[PDB]
Amino acid sequence: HHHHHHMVHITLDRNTANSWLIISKDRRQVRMGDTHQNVSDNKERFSNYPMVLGAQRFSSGKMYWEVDVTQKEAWDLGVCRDSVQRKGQFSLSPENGFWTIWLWQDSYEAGTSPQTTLHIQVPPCQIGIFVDYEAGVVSFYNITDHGSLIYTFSECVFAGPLRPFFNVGFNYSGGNAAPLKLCPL
Ligand SMILES: Cc1nc2[nH]c(C(C)C)cc(=O)n2n1
Ligand SMILES: Cc1nc2[nH]c(C(C)C)cc(=O)n2n1
Repeated sequence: HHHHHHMVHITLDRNTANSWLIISKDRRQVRMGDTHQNVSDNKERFSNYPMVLGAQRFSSGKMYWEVDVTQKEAWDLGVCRDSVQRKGQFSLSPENGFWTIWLWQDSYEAGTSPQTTLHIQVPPCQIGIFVDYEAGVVSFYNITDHGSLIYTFSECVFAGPLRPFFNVGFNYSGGNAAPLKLCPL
């Protein structure tokens, strides 16, 4: 790809975070805490899963950012509608307002309904996310493998403003404590 030059500075929105998440001072890293993080509840917080949104809202143009996933066992990344459900159980799908990929149990999958198997030869340590609002495209790139394409959602029906979307995953195994980190431009 050659999408780096639509690079945007993403920061995480504390107010949307699940109450067990710990967001760094610079709002560029997030990890799972070992307990509730002593915050009040609010209607924006994802209740059931270790999810958080970016602060930025996009309704036009081309946007690109990169996320470090080094030594994690489980995570979800992509974009979602500003109006996605926050409370209770739900699946990650375009019908529910999400355009995501994930790692789970040694397999990478795209969040279609039902999910799509991804074919990645070089396990990624950093993921690039490209959104073309006007074209209705969300694409995922393997920065560890010279920027190779992972997956493209096309004909997307955004139906509203978009926000960067993150899930650090649970840490039942003790092997998934590592943070998600927004990489420098
Ligand atoms: C399922 C569900 N969880 C909540 N939590 C709250 C606040 C206490 C944040 C309002 C609300 O309507 N719901 N609905
Ligand atoms: C949408 C979604 N569904 C789940 N389910 C679980 C476990 C209960 C399997 C963790 C998680 O992060 N998510 N995110």
